[PDB]
Formats: sequence, C-alpha cells, structure tokens
Amino acid sequence: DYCQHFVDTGHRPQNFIRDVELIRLKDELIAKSNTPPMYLQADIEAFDIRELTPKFDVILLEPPLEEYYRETKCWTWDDIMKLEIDEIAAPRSFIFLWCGSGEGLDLGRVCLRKWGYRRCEDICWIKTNKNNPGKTKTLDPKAVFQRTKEHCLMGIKGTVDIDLIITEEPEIGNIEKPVEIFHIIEHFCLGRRRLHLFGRDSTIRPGWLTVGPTLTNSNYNAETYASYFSAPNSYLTGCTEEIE
Amino acid sequence: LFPPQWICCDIRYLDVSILGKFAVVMADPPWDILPYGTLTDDEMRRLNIPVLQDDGFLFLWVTGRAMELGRECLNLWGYERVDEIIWVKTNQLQRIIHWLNHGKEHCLVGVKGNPQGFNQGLDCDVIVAEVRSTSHKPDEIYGMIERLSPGTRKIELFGRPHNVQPNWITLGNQLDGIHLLDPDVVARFKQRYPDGII
Ligand SMILES: CC1(C)CCN(Cc2ccc(N3CC(=O)NC4(CCN(c5nc(Cl)nc6[nH]ccc56)CC4)C3)cc2)CC1
Repeated sequence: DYCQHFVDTGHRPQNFIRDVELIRLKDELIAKSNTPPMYLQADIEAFDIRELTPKFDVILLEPPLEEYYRETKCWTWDDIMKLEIDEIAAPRSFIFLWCGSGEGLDLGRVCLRKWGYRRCEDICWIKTNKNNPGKTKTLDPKAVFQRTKEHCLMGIKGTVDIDLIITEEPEIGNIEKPVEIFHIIEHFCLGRRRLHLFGRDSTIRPGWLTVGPTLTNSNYNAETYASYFSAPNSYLTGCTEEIE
Repeated sequence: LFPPQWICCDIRYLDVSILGKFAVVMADPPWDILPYGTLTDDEMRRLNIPVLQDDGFLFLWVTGRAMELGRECLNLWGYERVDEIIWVKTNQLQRIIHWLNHGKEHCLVGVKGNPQGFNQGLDCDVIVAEVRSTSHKPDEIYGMIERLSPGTRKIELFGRPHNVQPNWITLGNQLDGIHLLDPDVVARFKQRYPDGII
C-alpha cells in the first residue's frame, strides 16, 4: 500500500515505479521530415489568430495558468475559451491542451468541444518527489488530496506510447512541461503543420511553429512557412521519407 | 453498525431512501461504452444519487467516453468535481502494464454541500498498485477514503462480493442476498419491503 507509505514518509507512490523493439527509424524519419523551426513573438490576447496560416495538423496549447505560479500575465480559462482555435485548425486535426490539475480538467473539456474536438486521450504527467520527500503541498481550497500530476488532453476533429509521463517535479516556479509530450505527439504521425501556442524560446524545436508572448526573436513568414507544405509535400504524415 | 453490510438488488429499482445519508459514496458503474449487465446513459442520469448525501464526497470511476458522461452525471446529481484520482497499473516488479496504451484508470472526486471534519490533504491523487482480477478496483481506495473520513457511513454502488468493507454498505446484483446490521436501516427496510422483494 504505497498510499499509506506516502502518509507515513512523504514519498508519493509514483516514486516507486521502476523503468520510468527499436522504433529508432521512426524518429530519424520524423527528424528528416521536420520543417526548420519557426517561431513568432505575438501577444496572443491582442493577436488575431487568423494571421497564422495555413491550417494546422496539430495544435499544442500551453496557456499560463494561475495555478502554475503557486509560489510565484496569467491566463484564466475565461481567456482561453475565447481563443478562436477552430479558425486555424485543419478540418482533420489534433489538439493537445495542458489543463493543470484543477478546474482545467473540466473547463479544458468545454474548450475542446467549443472548438470542435472530441477527446480521445487523457495524458497524465505524474510528478515524483524523490529529491524532496519532506516538502508538503499547499493545497487548493477545493482540493481533497495532494495534487501531484497534470493532465494533457488530446482532441480530434474529423475522420507505441503510453498515456503517462513520469518525471521529477520541477523546481518551484519552473513552468516547463516535459519535452516527452513532443515525442508522444510526433510518434503519432499526424502531419507536419504543428503549432505550439504559448511556447517559449526554450521550447522551439524542429518541425514546429512556436507562437508566444515571451519569445525574444521572430523568424515567422507565412509565405515561407506555406512553402514547406506546397506539393508534393502537402499530405505527409511526418513519418515517411522525403519525396525526391 | 461497523462490520460489512450488503444488499443484492438492482440500484435502478431499489428505494435508496431507506438507506439514510452517507459521508462518502463510491460508484464504479457499468457504463455502456457488453460483457456484463450494462446501464444506458439515461438510466445512469436517473440514478437517485441525490438522496444519498447532504454533505460529503462522491468517488466515481470512469473510462473512455464515460470520462465526460461521468462528469455530466456528477454535475447532474448535484456535485462539484474537486479532484481526480488516477490509479497507475503496475505488475509485481512495479513497472507499468485507441491512440495510446492506457496505463491508468481514473476516479472522479465530487463534493456536495459543506462537509466538515474531513482530513483533506492526507493522500495524493495517484495510486500505484498491482492489478488483481479484471474489472477490479484497487483496495488502496478504501484506505484513502478511510483516512479522509474515518469512522463514517459509506456506501458503494455496483459492488461485487470482494468489495464488502467495514463501515461500508455494498449494493450489487451479484451479491449474496441481504445482510444488514445497522438498526435504523433494518427498520426502514422491513417497513418499505415487508416480504423482502424489489
Ligand atoms: C478499471 C476500474 C477501476 C474502473 C472501471 N470499471 C469498469 C467496470 C468493469 C466491470 C463492472 N461490473 C462487473 C460485474 O460483473 N457487475 C457490476 C455490474 C453489475 N452490477 C449491478 N449492481 C447494482 Cl447495485 N445494480 C445493477 N443494475 C444492473 C447491474 C447492476 C454489479 C457490478 C460490476 C463495473 C465497472 C472497473 C474498475
């Protein structure tokens, strides 16, 4: 009973999971297929989303939740729900939305439906506290338990990996989400137009367009970005060879 | 009456008013998402959960599309979802067992009213435990619920024999008859069902 063990010693039960076919070709093929990284500083509240073209195969959306600053502009779910995500999503596409562990698990589902997706996967980031068993968690008022995880919801609209990411809890006020989310996405092979909304300089990455308020440089150009997907490349999964 | 109690029945037709109020309700419904007796979405919406509690917690296991439906029932029945437990399914070596392989099961936590004297914060929202039989929930949930609300009345819906626990009244259709020891319950049962039949 690792739950009683946590009540005894302060080690979250996930601390005790151990370990937490060569799909190396996939990864290499992904990396050969990746567009150059593109990125754009944009103050998203005040930024008309439609300027972001063409329509995206995958959207990863990482809005800065107030709860992410326990001891430290936060976006409310009110703000997030008003983003016009459907206007830049492709008719068949996927969204990955980080929801935290509070009201976001509900309001995030409203967003997914609002924008036209159905949830097909709920991915959990389980945070181990192996390097600080003696650190109690200041709880949300509505909380009943100590919250030790965050959810990333996967939405689909239109016609190898587990649903768990286990890493150590980041230092207080580090809001970075595990890079593993990117591996989980890329391995799906959902297409090459990939947008990461509210990314940072630290999250820029081949095969991805990053838009966020804190980016220090931009290189984004719609016509250039579109050229990477003009024929004969429009329908690639990102998991196949380059067309010669 | 502290020791286990149970009632073989169909929650659709049982008159749950005879059971009184509980600090914690747990359910693990057979959502239509059929290898066993399934309930429809309307049948799930119509369950008379609201009479079961005035101030307390609901623990509601979900899966697949019930993750959304279960949130609907939770809200319909008058609860606010204030936590969500996941159970990480390991083996004996403590390694993890549609689009992704599912290493986990979800249990929604709902609150109703103004429950007081509970020990919020004792456990954390992750369970790591070995898989017993198919469709079995992990026993850790009962220890978590007991530390949260010790000594109080608790009811489980859609249980099976192994689910019977002290301080708990289990309702299930595959159970061994009726076994009740709380006097107030035994009374209201005889009144409502003089010849033992629903
Ligand atoms: C993985 C989990 C932790 C989370 C998800 N879930 C899924 C699941 C799997 C199986 C079942 N079921 C298997 C089974 O064989 N029986 C029931 C259904 C019939 N049942 C009734 N009980 C009452 Cl009171 N009224 C009723 N009306 C009609 C029926 C009925 C008694 C229990 C239990 C329930 C849920 C598993 C754990």
